[PDB]
Amino acid sequence: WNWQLQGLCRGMDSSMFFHPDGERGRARTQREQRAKEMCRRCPVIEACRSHALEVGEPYGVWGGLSESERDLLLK
Amino acid sequence: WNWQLQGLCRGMDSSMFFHPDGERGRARTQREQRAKEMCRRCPVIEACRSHALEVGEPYGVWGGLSESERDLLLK
Amino acid sequence: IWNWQLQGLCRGMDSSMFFHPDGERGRARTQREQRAKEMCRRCPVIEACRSHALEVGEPYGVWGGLSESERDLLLK
Amino acid sequence: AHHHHHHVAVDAVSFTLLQDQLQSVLDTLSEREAGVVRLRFGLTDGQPRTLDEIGQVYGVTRERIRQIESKTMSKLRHPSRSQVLRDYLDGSSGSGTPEERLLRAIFG
Amino acid sequence: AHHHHHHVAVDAVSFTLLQDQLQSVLDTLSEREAGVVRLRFGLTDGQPRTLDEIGQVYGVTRERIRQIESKTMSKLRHPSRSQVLRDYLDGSSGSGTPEERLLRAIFG
Amino acid sequence: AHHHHHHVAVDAVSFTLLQDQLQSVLDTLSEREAGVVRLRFGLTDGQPRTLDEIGQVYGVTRERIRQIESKTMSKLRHPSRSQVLRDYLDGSSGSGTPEERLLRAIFG
Ligand code: SF4
Ligand code: SF4
Ligand code: SF4
Ligand code: NI
Ligand code: NI
Ligand code: NI
Ligand code: NI
Ligand code: NI
Ligand code: NI
Ligand code: NI
Repeated sequence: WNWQLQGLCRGMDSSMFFHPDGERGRARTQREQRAKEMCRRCPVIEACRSHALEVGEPYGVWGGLSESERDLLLK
Repeated sequence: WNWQLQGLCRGMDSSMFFHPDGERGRARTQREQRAKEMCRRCPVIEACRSHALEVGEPYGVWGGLSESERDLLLK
Repeated sequence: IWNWQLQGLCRGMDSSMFFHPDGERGRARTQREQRAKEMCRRCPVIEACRSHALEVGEPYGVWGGLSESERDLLLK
Repeated sequence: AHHHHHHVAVDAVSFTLLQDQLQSVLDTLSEREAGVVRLRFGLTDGQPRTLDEIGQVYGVTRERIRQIESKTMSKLRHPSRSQVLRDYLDGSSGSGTPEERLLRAIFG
Repeated sequence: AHHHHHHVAVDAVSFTLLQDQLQSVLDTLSEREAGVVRLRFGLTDGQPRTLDEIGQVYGVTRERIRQIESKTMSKLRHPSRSQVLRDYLDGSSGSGTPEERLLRAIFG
Repeated sequence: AHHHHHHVAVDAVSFTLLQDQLQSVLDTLSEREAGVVRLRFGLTDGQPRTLDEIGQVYGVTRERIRQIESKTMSKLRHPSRSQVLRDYLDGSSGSGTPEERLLRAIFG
């Protein structure tokens, strides 16, 4: 996934982009917001978003979108 | 040997097509007849025959022919 | 390695023919170099071997009928 | 000592996959994620396990194991950690071997 | 534990040949046929043996060993049993490895 | 038993490099030359050593080790030893394997 070589998150901790089991409510929103702040500075946000929508990636923030936001777009 | 992917004998035992050492007389003829009955139901008999004649396969029934029948054709 | 070296006359020779033992000087060094050069000057690929050694500045050994010190002088 | 590898083709594409780099991929996951992957694909004993079998090991439902496997695959593909995966898939290069160092020195 | 393999070229054609699958090819032969093949090609101790050496092992003539080898090669190529041989020659595919299952799951 | 090998690419060029044939290349060098090569490239313990570390092993200066390494690389490239090295770089052929003998016999 060629675009991935330019991802801004490449050298960051992946826990930034995936929620621990059981994380809900304010803690989940806070983590999601921090991830999206990075995506919205990333040169491949549109390619990342496209990938995640095309294959329906079931977990994680991708392309500045949460999984629930992607689900709404796909349904 | 890509014709071989269609051979009718693929899923049968090879002892059908090769005589045990020392087998002579009626047992030999009987085995050969059972092999040929399968070749003559096989969709690649002509390709199998062609292979065996081209390289002079020294043992076995191939292409509905015994070794001795192939030897006569190659003489 | 895949071109001129296939014809080298020294292939399989003890490399000691073409390389001096550490610290060898004087007559023993000269005699060894002379024996190596005698082979190079019967070799079908002496010019290619010489060219390689000069192009990359091979630091040790007789190559192409030239000693290391002869090559150094040429490259200076 | 480091040589164990497998040649695998997927479609027209060939990969050389080193066991040591597979271990590095698994080391990036949690204990439970890596354990689910090892059991599901038969990485240790060669026998891929059913969701029921894995659920029994971890004291969770079949559906929970499905969720763990699904999330783990998303993690492996995510750009934040997929570099370890790209390195695994590029095992044919021999990047990092003693042999590569030796060939660099001989060939200049 | 299953990785032992050899890269071999014959003409313009390359093969990756797994020891485990070679073992399966030999398992399809009789004990004497497999033993003659192992000795003739040096599969066990690396030393290919002469017909006289093999005759001495089995207590038969050189001509008998020639006949056994000849018949065995016909059997290996015969369509009735050659499936095992095709799978051996296709070892580069990595069909049936844990790694292939993992890559199927990652790549979808 | 003989299978240990590494796949390495240099530029667009691929090599399959057998440990047994690397040993043959090293066997052509003196004890100190082969020892400096093993240490420098990490052929044994995987840890490539500095010139100072190697100098300590051999009781000589860093400059002396640089000279030994330089001379050894010249020797390895010299046409007088080029056959042993060509055979090493041609490991993908599987020349000399039992498998090559078996395939020759099956394919005629
Ligand atoms: S858009 Fe977000 S998740 Fe995708 S590569 Fe960029 S930073 Fe990473
Ligand atoms: S012709 Fe006979 S031996 Fe040949 S593939 Fe068909 S059944 Fe088998
Ligand atoms: S010129 Fe000398 S060193 Fe070079 S290949 Fe010929 S004999 Fe060997
Ligand atoms: Ni190893
Ligand atoms: Ni190694
Ligand atoms: Ni390999
Ligand atoms: Ni193994
Ligand atoms: Ni393995
Ligand atoms: Ni081995
Ligand atoms: Ni082997």
